Formats: sequence, structure tokens, C-alpha cells
Amino acid sequence: MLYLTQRLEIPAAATASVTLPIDVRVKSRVKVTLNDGRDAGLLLPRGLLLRGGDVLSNEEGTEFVQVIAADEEVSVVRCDDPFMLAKACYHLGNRHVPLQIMPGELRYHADHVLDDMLRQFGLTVTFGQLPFEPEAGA
Amino acid sequence: MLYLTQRLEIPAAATASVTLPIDVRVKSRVKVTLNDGRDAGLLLPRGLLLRGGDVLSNEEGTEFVQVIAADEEVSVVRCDDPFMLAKACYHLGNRHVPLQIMPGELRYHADHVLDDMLRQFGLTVTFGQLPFEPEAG
Repeated sequence: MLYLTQRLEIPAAATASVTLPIDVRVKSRVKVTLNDGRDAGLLLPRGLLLRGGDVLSNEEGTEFVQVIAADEEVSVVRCDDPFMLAKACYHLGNRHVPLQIMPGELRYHADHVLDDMLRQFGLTVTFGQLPFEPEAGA
Repeated sequence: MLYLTQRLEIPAAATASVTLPIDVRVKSRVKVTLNDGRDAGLLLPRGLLLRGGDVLSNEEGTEFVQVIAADEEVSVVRCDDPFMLAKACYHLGNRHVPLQIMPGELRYHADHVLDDMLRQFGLTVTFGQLPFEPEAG
């Protein structure tokens, strides 16, 4: 039974693979079927951030699996007006809502109350099944 | 004494004014000093936010006091890259920091800890003595 351990920075062979949510990419240690086929456990230190593209490796180095942010039910906000988005970011952080931030776009786990709070800013909120990479801050 | 009890939606020619910082402007019941030296007691409806430009009057409609946001010690954050400002807003709100948000310009009570924290994000912080008007949520 192969078990993942250390996390390298160097993006080696993408021959192996695994796809997990944000929920599990902060467990440091767990197990479920993978993408390369070969099931495997986990051995990562405390308080680690696993990002889409972040390669992993074992003690032997024979394998270099890759972590992939699985699609997750999220609310997506797209606007080309930084101000309207800035305001939003403020109020979401004020409720400690894990949020993904990119130019012209925001992502947070689907929640209608939040969608209505954002629509109250004249923002368009649409549902999506996409990878969720919220801001570093657990 | 003199009591200001209403905030007329309808403007009017001001007969006086009182300068006040945000902490006071959130206070419904309080004794203040008009800029002409007279003492007036604010007795407006509870839970109301006084903004600069607000005009308070009395029952008899014989006094129209204009609220002026007092100059406060604030840090000012800018960046030609608007996307950089957003992340700062998210973190500031995470810490529940009163914040004034304008297009390409943030403002908050000067605090050196927050300043460094924002420089990390690579934001240039500046200082000013300006009227502070934080978001109300």
C-alpha cells in the first residue's frame, strides 16, 4: 500500500494523480482512491496548504503524484468593476467566509443568503461546479 | 437647552454646524458643542448614523445644524492595481476593521500593525488627517 508523504516544490512527473476538495486539502493525512489508480494514504505536517499543481512525493521518490482541486459547489461573482468587488470582499471577510479572489472574479461555497447580500450591491451571482482555491487564511 | 431631534430628509439652509468624529456620529443621545460655542444635546432616533452633510434640526424648526465629519488620524491605502485593493479589503474585514472604501482608495484609523500587514500584500500606506467615513454594512 503506497502512502504519500513529503510535498516538493519542483513539479516532477505528473504520471500519478489525485483530486480533492479544499475541505480535505487541509487534513495533512488521510486516504481515498486516487487518479493514477493506485490508492494511497497521506503524511503531511500540520497547517499545510495544498494547491492545485502542488506535487507530492514519498521517501523513495519513485512517484510524484499531483494534487488537483476538485470541482465544488460554489457561488461565482464576475464584474469588471473593482470597487463593487472590493466592497463585497470586505463584507464576506467580515463574516469569515472562505473566499477565492481573482481579478474580476470571486468564489465562495454556495450560500443563497450570501448571494442575496451580494445582489444587494448590484452584483451578478451565478452558480458553478468549479475548483475552490480560497485565500490563504485558516 | 437646545435639542436637535430630527434629520430632515429635505435639505434647508444651515444656521450652524458641529464637527464630530465617527465614534460620536454613531451616538444618538449625547451632549455636543456647536462650532459657534453653544451647547446642544443630540436626541435623534436611536440607532442612526450621522454622516457629513446631515442637517439636524429642532422641533420648532428654528435651528438647522450641519454635521461635518471631524478630521481623523487615518492610514490611506492606494495601488494602481485595483485587484490588489480587494484582497486588502477581505483581510481588513476579517479583523472587523472599520473601513472607508472608495474607488482606488482605502481609509482606516491609523494602526501600525495593519500598515505592515498591508505592505506585505505590497501596498504603499500613507498618512492623512481626513474625515473618516467607514462602511455601514
